[PDB]
Formats: sequence, C-alpha cells, structure tokens
Amino acid sequence: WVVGMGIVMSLIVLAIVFGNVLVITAIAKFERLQTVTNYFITSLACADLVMGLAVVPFGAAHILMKMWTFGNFWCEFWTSIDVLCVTASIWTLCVIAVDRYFAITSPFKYQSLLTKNKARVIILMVWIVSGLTSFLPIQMHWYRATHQEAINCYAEETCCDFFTNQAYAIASSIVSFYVPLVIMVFVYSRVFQEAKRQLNIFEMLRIDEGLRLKIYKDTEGYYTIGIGHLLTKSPSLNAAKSELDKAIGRNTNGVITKDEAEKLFNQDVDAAVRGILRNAKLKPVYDSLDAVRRAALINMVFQMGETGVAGFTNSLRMLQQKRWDEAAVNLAKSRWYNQTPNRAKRVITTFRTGTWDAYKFCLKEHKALKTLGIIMGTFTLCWLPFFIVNIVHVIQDNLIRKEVYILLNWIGYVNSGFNPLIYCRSPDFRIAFQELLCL
Ligand SMILES: CC(C)CCC[C@@H](C)[C@H]1CC[C@H]2[C@H]3CC=C4C[C@@H](O)CC[C@]4(C)[C@H]3CC[C@]12C
Ligand SMILES: CC(C)CCC[C@@H](C)[C@H]1CC[C@H]2[C@H]3CC=C4C[C@@H](O)CC[C@]4(C)[C@H]3CC[C@]12C
Ligand SMILES: CCCCCCCC/C=C/CCCCCCCC(=O)OC[C@@H](O)CO
Ligand SMILES: CCCCCCCC/C=C\CCCCCCCC(=O)OC[C@@H](O)CO
Ligand SMILES: Cc1ccc(OC[C@@H](O)[C@H](C)NC(C)C)c2c1CCC2
Repeated sequence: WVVGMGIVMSLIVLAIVFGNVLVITAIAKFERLQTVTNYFITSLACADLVMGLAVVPFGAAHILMKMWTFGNFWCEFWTSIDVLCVTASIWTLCVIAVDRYFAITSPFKYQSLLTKNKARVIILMVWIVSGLTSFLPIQMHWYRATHQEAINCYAEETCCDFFTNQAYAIASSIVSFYVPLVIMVFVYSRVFQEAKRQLNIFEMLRIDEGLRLKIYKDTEGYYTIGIGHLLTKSPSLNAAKSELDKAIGRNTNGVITKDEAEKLFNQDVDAAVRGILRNAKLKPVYDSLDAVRRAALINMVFQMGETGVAGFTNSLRMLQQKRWDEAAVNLAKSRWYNQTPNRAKRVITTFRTGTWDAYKFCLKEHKALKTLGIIMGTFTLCWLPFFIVNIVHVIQDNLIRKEVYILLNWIGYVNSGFNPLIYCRSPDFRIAFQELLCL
C-alpha cells in the first residue's frame, strides 16, 4: 500500500516542478509574454516551485516514515517556508485582482496602469512582508502552544507536528488568508461586472467579424480586409488593392497595419450609424431602442447595409413596440439567419434579452480574464476547506480527525500543479510551452 502513496506523492512533486519551471521559462524567454500580469504569474509560479521543491517532498517523507527525520532547525524553517508560499500566493492573486480592476475602469481598457518596474516593487514588498510575517512568529516562537502534548513535540526532534496557540491561529489566518481572499473574490467579481457592462458596438463587431490584416474572402466570396471592411464585389484581386490604396492613401501591396484596420473600422461603424439616421424606415426604431439593442441594429447594417436591413418590415415594427420575443422569431425566418448561422443567433439574442449574454467571454481580452478567474477560483476551492477547518478546530478542539486535516491540507499542496494546466487555455502560452518543449 505505502508504495502506492509514494508514487502519487512523487508524481505530484514532478508535475509542480515541471509545470512551473515551464511557466517561469516561457515568460523569461518570450518578449510577447513579458507583461505586468504575467510578471505576477511568475511570482505565483515561484511560490509553487518552492512549494514543489522544498515543501511537498518533505511533507511526503514525513507521512510515510511517520516521523521527522530531518532535525529541528529544518522543521522550523520548513514550516515558515510552507506558510510563506501560501501567504504570498493569495496576496499575489489578490494584487492581480486589483490590477485588472484599475486596468478595466481606465480608458486603456485591459492594460495595467502599473509600469514594469512598479510591478517588481509590489512583488518584492509582497514577498518581504509575507516573509517577515511568515518567518517571525515561527522563529521568535510566538506560535507556540503551552499544553503537554505540544511542549513534548517541540522537544522531540523526531516530532514536527504543527501545534500552535489560537491567537496565532486566528490572527495569522485572517491577515494572511481571509483578508486577501475576501478582497480578491469581492474585487474580481467587479472585474467581470465591468467586462460585461462596458461591452459596446466596437467589441461586438470585433467578435463577430474577427480581424485579418491581409486580403481575404468573406462567405459570399467578396474581397474583405480589416474588421470586415469590404473593398470590391468584382472578382479582381488588383481591384481590391486598387480600392485599398485609395481607402488608406498609400502603396500597400495587399497588407495593412492595426492602426489602419481600426480607423477603417471606425468609419464603417459611423457609416452604419449615419445610414440608420438617414433612412426613414430605420431611424424611428433606433430611437425607441436602448443602448444594447441599438448595438444589435448597427451590427446588422454593418453586414447587409441600410437597404437590406430596411427590408425586414415586420421585425422592425415589432422591435419598436418593444415586442422582443415575437420579432426574434421573424429574424429567424430569414435568408440572413440561413447564410450566417451563428452571427445571426448572437445578434438576435441581444434583441431578445437586451443583454450582452451572447458575447459572454467571446473577446480575447475577456477569455484572458476568465483564465485569471479560474486560477483564483481554484485556489479558493483547494485551500479554503483546510482554512475553515483550521478555524473550526480553535472553537471546539474535539471535532476533526487529523486524517481529515492532512487530506484537506494536501488538496492545498496539489493546487500548485493546476495553474500551468489552466494556462494552456491561452494561445500565447500554448505556443510558448511548445517551442520550449521542442514539440
Ligand atoms: C524559498 C524561500 C526561502 C526564498 C524565496 C523568495 C525569493 C528569493 C523569490 C520568490 C519570488 C521571486 C521573484 C518573483 C518575480 C519577480 C519578477 C522579475 O522581473 C524580478 C524578480 C522578482 C521580483 C523575483 C524576486 C525574488 C523572489 C521574491
Ligand atoms: C529552497 C528551494 C526550494 C529554492 C527555490 C529557489 C528558486 C525557485 C528561485 C530563487 C531565485 C528565483 C528567481 C531569480 C530571478 C527571476 C527573474 C525573472 O524575470 C525570471 C525568474 C527568475 C529567474 C526566478 C526563478 C526562480 C528562482 C531561481
Ligand atoms: C507527471 C507528468 C508531467 C511531466 C513531468 C516530466 C518530468 C519532470 C521534469 C523535471 C523538471 C524540469 C524540466 C523543464 C524544462 C523545459 C524548458 C527547456 O528545456 O527549454 C529550453 C529552451 O531554451 C529551448 O527553446
Ligand atoms: C521524484 C521525487 C523524489 C524521489 C526520491 C525517492 C527516494 C527513495 C527510493 C526508493 C526507496 C528506498 C529503499 C528502501 C530502504 C529502507 C526502507 C525501510 O525499511 O522503510 C521503513 C519505513 O518506511 C516503515 O514505516
Ligand atoms: C498563514 C498560514 C499559511 C499557511 C498555512 O497552512 C499551510 C499548511 O501547509 C501547513 C503549514 N501544513 C502543516 C501540516 C504543517 C496556515 C497559515 C495559518 C496556520 C495554517
């Protein structure tokens, strides 16, 4: 039996040390990844590497030998490192949560206000103040119980069980774990409530149309560029480049920069907007509508044009009478729905509900924020049960088996391995692991 547990614990160390050295490396080697956010991810990663190299392995021998075969000085140091890694890991997570907040309520949506050099200072501090609070109590012995079982364990060098007093237990938990946890969950629930709130026409058309900086063919077969900017219906590729160079104002050779796709895009959206106000059949509907349904209208006119969207004679009349569901059935009865299936579905849903729900997590910068959520969410699942139990042991010390304590603690330990897997959501990371691994 015990041989079976050794493999598990051995396998587990390897994954933490493989997985995280890989994350640290990626970020260290590929400029594309050197960002404020991924600098904190490095801070997390290291926490886990120290967890995997210096904590988990000795925890593992502790169990199987049923004793502490490593001496007093280490035991003390081993426990202070253990605390350090969890303390630093929640505070980093919390600090990411606050960074993404200030980033998303700025007009530089999605970018950190922090510069790189400031990113490093925060991290140093988070580690120093984590370090002092994690090492001092343990070394200065402020953590020590005064009952017979505990004073006996402190003397025995083969004994290294985590006996502490309750003023240490409750204080440290709160300042080290509950405080930053509660702020993380609270602040980062607001980051989602903002991603959704600040969805607008531009991001919606960005999700629906995508982005291509070369010349390509839409489903009709016509020549398009940018965020769905149409150039010419004629099947002549030079006619495409003819209109492009015209539309930009330079020699282009069938290729354009992002600071030109965006300024074409903003003329196409203004074009669509002026079309709705110019056209008699559309204008009166558009004024009845709220901001979110108005976006759904502009989307349509982007795709078909004023003429075409005016043709939906029934659907428009209903929309104006706020009869959302009926009119959503008409728009399903359309050449439009048939040709482009998904785009239609998402647009109609917006008319239907008056909410951005169909574009939940569709934008790339929002998928980036979901991934960040999971890293947080998973910490909370993996460590919280243990930290509640550590606190329900202080109110009635006769209530939870040491076998339960060790299990729940090791769920903590096993959380260090999950962050790297979760990063294989990001393409930026998925490619970085690949070059590194030599796949
Ligand atoms: C294992 C125990 C005893 C000691 C480990 C703590 C120290 C040495 C480690 C853990 C995390 C580390 C790093 C985390 C990320 C940044 C990013 C980089 O661009 C500057 C270095 C910097 C700021 C590091 C500073 C040193 C650091 C704080
Ligand atoms: C007691 C045991 C577990 C020791 C563990 C120490 C390891 C994990 C620490 C000590 C110093 C650390 C860091 C030193 C400088 C930074 C610069 C940064 O931009 C990339 C990561 C990098 C290079 C870190 C990698 C992890 C690191 C090497
Ligand atoms: C449990 C199953 C999961 C897998 C466990 C496998 C075994 C453990 C590996 C040891 C850690 C160190 C290995 C990580 C080093 C990778 C990076 C490096 O080799 O990349 C070089 C680069 O400069 C080129 O582009
Ligand atoms: C990859 C992460 C780290 C891996 C590192 C693994 C090192 C150990 C090697 C195998 C067993 C050694 C041989 C066993 C020799 C004596 C066994 C003894 O009888 O064990 C008593 C005890 O376990 C009763 O409770
Ligand atoms: C601030 C803090 C940080 C981490 C904590 O537990 C980590 C857990 O691996 C413990 C150390 N392992 C024992 C079995 C030794 C705890 C605190 C407060 C007390 C419990």
